[PDB]
Order: sequence, then structure tokens, then C-alpha cells
Amino acid sequence: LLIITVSGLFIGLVLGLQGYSILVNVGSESMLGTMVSLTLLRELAPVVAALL
Amino acid sequence: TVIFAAIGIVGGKLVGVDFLGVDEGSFWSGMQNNVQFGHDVVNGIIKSIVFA
Amino acid sequence: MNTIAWLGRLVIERIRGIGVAALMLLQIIFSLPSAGGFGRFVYQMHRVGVMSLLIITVSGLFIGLVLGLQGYSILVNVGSESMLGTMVSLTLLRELAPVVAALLFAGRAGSALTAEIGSMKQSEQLASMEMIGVDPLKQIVSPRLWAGIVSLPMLTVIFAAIGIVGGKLVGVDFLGVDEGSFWSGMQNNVQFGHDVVNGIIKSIVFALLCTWIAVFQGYACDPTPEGIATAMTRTVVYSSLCVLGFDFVLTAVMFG
Amino acid sequence: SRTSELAVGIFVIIFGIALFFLAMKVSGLVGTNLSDGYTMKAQFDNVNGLKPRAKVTMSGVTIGRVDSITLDPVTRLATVTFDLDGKLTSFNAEQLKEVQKNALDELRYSSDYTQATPAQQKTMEQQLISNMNSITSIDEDAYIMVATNGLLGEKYLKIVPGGGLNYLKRGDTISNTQGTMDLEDLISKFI
Amino acid sequence: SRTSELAVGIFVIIFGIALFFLAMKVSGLVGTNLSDGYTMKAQFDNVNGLKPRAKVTMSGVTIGRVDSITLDPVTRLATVTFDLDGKLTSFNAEQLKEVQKNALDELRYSSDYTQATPAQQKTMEQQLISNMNSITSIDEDAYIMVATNGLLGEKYLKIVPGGGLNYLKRGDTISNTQGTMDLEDLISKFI
Repeated sequence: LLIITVSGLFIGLVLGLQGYSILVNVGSESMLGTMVSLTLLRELAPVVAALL
Repeated sequence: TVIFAAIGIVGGKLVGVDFLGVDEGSFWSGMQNNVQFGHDVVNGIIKSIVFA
Repeated sequence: MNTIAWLGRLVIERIRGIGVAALMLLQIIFSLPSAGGFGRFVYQMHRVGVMSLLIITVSGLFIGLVLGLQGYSILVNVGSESMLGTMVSLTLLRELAPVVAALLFAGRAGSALTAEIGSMKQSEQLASMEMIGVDPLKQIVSPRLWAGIVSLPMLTVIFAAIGIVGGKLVGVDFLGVDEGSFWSGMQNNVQFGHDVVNGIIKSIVFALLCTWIAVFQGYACDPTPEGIATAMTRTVVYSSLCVLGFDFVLTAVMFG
Repeated sequence: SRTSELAVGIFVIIFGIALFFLAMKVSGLVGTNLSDGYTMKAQFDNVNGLKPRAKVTMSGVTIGRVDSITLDPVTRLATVTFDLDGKLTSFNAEQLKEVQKNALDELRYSSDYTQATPAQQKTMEQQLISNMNSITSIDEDAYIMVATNGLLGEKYLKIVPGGGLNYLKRGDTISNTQGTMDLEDLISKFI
Repeated sequence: SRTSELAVGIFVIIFGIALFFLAMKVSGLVGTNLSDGYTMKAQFDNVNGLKPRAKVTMSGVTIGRVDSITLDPVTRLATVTFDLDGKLTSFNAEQLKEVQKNALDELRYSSDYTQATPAQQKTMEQQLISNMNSITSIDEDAYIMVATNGLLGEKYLKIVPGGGLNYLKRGDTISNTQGTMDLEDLISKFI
């Protein structure tokens, strides 16, 4: 439980870093709450939590 | 994976709106205004059973 | 308050446990080169590098295809999929080639290295070698370290190249966009000295922490072969907390 | 024994926390529930990119969802079945007299009375038995149409009223529709 | 050595749960408080396409969140209810006094004591005690409405502070409201 909780953060922060750096020049960062969620719900929670 | 996806989304909100800054309101709004439950989360668990 | 003392004495041990491992690392690289070490080293890179090549090539595709599937499904309603060649490339160059190729390398060669040295301590080949005076740090460890520093940046490059080619396959051959707008939308946006060379500097300092933590837990394990198998799963935890933790501290530097 | 069994118990708690956080803080399960949601049907012509399970509005505010949609291949027209609330969408025990007072007064008002005025009670005994149950605050000459929110948005349905003396049963059709329009239609819609 | 052995485990744990109570704060859950907020209300004609729990601004800065919107079926009109702040929509004790002496400079003004009454003490005695109570720094006819935040995003409430004498209290009603007009109203307006 511990190794997936603190690995839950560092996947989230880089998604919260590149997800901001991409969305600022397009300006439409009403998708930040959607482009954090839909990747983490559809792929990286099935994939990366398996390899850990 | 449920505990992975929950702490992932909360992690994206942390460096997003507390260190870079967007409209938390907007965030939550778009978040809950796009992500269905029986189409996305329950399909995010059916993948995490047949991986297990 | 006794289980408090058990937790307290455990993480006190883990700190000391690091301070030994740094001293073993400075004792390796600050040494004269052994005679004929190159023939040992190239055989070692056969073991760590060339063996792991297959599992990262065919894992290079399946990361690429899902990026070529969700990258299409997102970009169709916004219509502006002149970014498909850019939103396959810039994620695969900046993050998923440093990150995901580390967690697959800690899997195979990250953990097969701590077994091979874990087996050599138990049968006391390493003890027998010391009595002949060949000091096994320079004999067994040091070619098994330099075949890990060199062989990981030679893998993420092969990971990122087959990833981008994989995104082009299900993109324009099964769904269909302009084959011109793919590369011409790509080549213009992706600098070399800012993105690729920064995509390798991350893959060197991942190769150091993923091998030096791996080659340490084989050396300073114990015998009694429940002492090997507790250590081969002590790296793969300790690597993946330090791959991702050191990633995020790095990407804020180069892409602040 | 009890040493590890209870430290399983905080793992079910942490999973129990982050399922609630997924169910009732993000997922649309807080907004799926109706109450005696009855069903209607309407005959459209343009449902372009109008998915099922949308969220219908009436007057600036949501009321419910859209159930399921097929084509009726005998008249080449869309068929839309959709859940319609029987509570906030209709009325309640206070409002039954509040529409009985107004369906009577607007029928038997002496300028507009002669539209079956009371011969014995033909303006008054008819109007209470004209609705008596299942009736809506939804006009007999309303038009429904397809709307969206923003320059991309998502499609839903928009039940705009207008005028209206009579209303609809639980299960009927609206005699006025308006299909969706987009760029392929818009520029020709100008001239 | 139980001196540090126990000092290692204990100092982690009290700090370690202090990380978990950070995760309860930035999750949108039980933490993240406000300043003694309160629920006014207003009545639009249509806010359709509004998300609740949105932003509400004074001029261009957030002062609170929407709480609820509900319909009445008899008049077919929506009614909103929203929370404000008691640090941005409030008064200093000094600033309460500066408007009360300016209330008699406005109620019994140089022109207003000439054409309301020559001894309008009922306007003079009541501006004392009405100001002394819990009043809000939001004006008399300042109409509230719905904006859009740019071109994308989602709608939110906009307070237009047009003039003001007669201030409002907690739970009051703004009787001047403006509904939303989306893009499809604008096209039919033009061509």
C-alpha cells in the first residue's frame, strides 16, 4: 500500500506539470481538470499500477 | 488502482492550483462535467481485474 | 510504545544502510582500470544490454499504439490534429521514455543484477576470490556497473524511436491523417539540443540510481536463500520510488 | 491474529474513502437519480452528435436525462425516448389546487368563457377532470430543440415552452420540434 | 538505546499523519473553510446551462460560490441561492459608521430633505438601526447576472454594482436579474 501511495503522487505531479506547460499557450485550460482525469482513469491507473 | 487513481487526481490538483494557480471552481466543474461513472470508472476497473 | 521503537529503529537502520552504499560507490569509480577489463566489460554488456533488448522493443510498440489511440480520440472533436505528430512526440520525448523505460529496466536487468551478485556471495566465490587477493569490487561489481550506466541511454533512445514510429502506424495507416502533416508538424517543433539531449540527461541519472541501488543490494545482502529473494524485491521497490521522485525534481528544472 | 487483521481494516477504509471520492465527487451518480421518472417520445429530423444519457433542460435549469434513441424507418424520422421527472418536473400536493384554481379561472373567465362555458358545470367540471392526474406545467404549443453550451459544448435537449393552456400526460408527443443545426447548415441558414 | 530508537518511530508517525490531513484539505473535502458565509437568493428567468457550485464575483474577484437553483412549476421560473463571504462582502466597524452618517447625508440630503418631507425623521431614525444590524456591502439595485469567462470554461455570476443607497442584509433578494443568452440567440438576432 505504501509504495503505490507515494508513487501515486509522482505520477500526478508530472501530469500536473506537463499538463500545465502544454495548456498555457493554447490558453484553454478548462481542460486541466479533464486532461488529468481522463488519462489517469483510462490508461495510467490500469497500466502503471500493474507494473508496480 | 482505485487508490492509485484517487491520489493521482488529488496530486494533480496540488501543484496545479496551489503552486501555479487556476480557478479551483473551474477545475472541479469540468472534472465532474465530463467523466461518467458507468462508462469510465467501471471500465477503469474491468481493465484492472483482467490485469490482476 | 514498543512498536514505535520498532519503527524508529528500522528507519534508523535505513539511513546507515545508505551511508555504506555511498562508500561502496566511491570505492569503485576512483580506482585504476584493471588489466583486460574491456573484455570483461563487453561480455557484461552482452548480459545486461543485449538480453533486455527484446522486452523493450515490443514494449515500445504498445506504449506507442495507445498513445496513437487516445491521441486520436482526444484530438478529433477539437479538429486541430496538426498536433498528433506533436502530442505523440513531446510526451514520449520528455517523460515516458525516461520514466517507463526505467521501470521496465528495473524489472529485468535491474533485478537480475542483484541476483547474480546475490548468488555469488552465498556460495562464497566472492570470499574465495578475496583470499587470492583479486578484491571482487574491481572484478565482479565494476563491469556489472559500467554495463548498466552505458546500456540504459542506449535503450530509451531505442524506446522513443520505436514509440514514435508506432504512433504513426495506427495513426495514418488505420485511422488516416496527412502523412505530410505528421513529420512537418513534428520536425519543426522539436528541437534537438533542448529536447532530445535533455531526454538523455534524464536517462543517465536514472541509470545511475537504478543500477547503484541494484548492485548494492546484491553485495550487502545476506546468505540463506530467503536472503536473496528478500533483496531482489528490495531493489524494485527502492528503484521505483527513486525513479519517479527524481523525475519530478528534474522536469521542473529543465521545463520550469 | 488481531495484529494484521485490523491493519487490513484500514486498507478497506482507504479503499472505501477513494471509492466514494470517485463515485460521489467526480462520477455522475449524484446526478442520475429521478423520482417516478415517466417517459415521453418525440419525432425529430436532426439529432447530429446527440448522444444518449444527456442532461435535459427546460428553463435555464436541468430536469433529467435522455433515455434512448432510434430511427423509425417507416417515415424516416428520429425517435427520442427520455426520462421525465414526475416530481420537480410536474408539481405536488400544494400545486394541485394551484393549477385547479387556474385551469378553472382561465377557462371560466367571462371574456374567454365561451370556449365550453358552464352550461351546468361544463367549464368547471370539465377542467378538473381534464387533468386530474399525470399533468404537467408543460405547454400544448411548446417546441423542443437541440442546444449546447459553448463553441464546442456538448449536445442536449431544450424544452422551451410558450403560451399554453393544456398540458401533457405521462407518455405523449410534442407537436413542435426543431432539429439541430451546425456549420453545414448555418451558412445556408443565413442566405 | 531506547532513547533514539523510539524517537525515530514516533517523530515519523505524528508527522506522517500530518501528511494525511494535508490530503484531506486539498481534496475538496472537509477542510478549506470560508469567512462566516450566508445564503442570499435571486430569481432569474433562465440560467440554463449553468453549473452549480461555480464562482461568483464582485467585480472581477471571487467572493463566493453558488449553493442551489430550484424551479417552481406554477410560474415556470428558476430561483438561485448563493453563498458570499464575510470578509469581502462585509464592513469594518469604522466603515459601518462612515455610511450611516452618509445615510443621513443621503436620506436627509440637501435636496432629499427638500422633496421627501421637511421633517423626514422616519427616514432619519431608521437608517440608524438598519445599519447597526448585520448589513452587507452590496448595493440596492445592483443587478446580478450570468457571464461566460472568456470563450470557453463555464458560466459564473456577475454582480454589477450600479449605484447604491439601500444596502442588503443576510438572506435578502436581488430583484434585478439577467438571464443567459447563448450563441444561437445571437445569430438569429443578427441574421
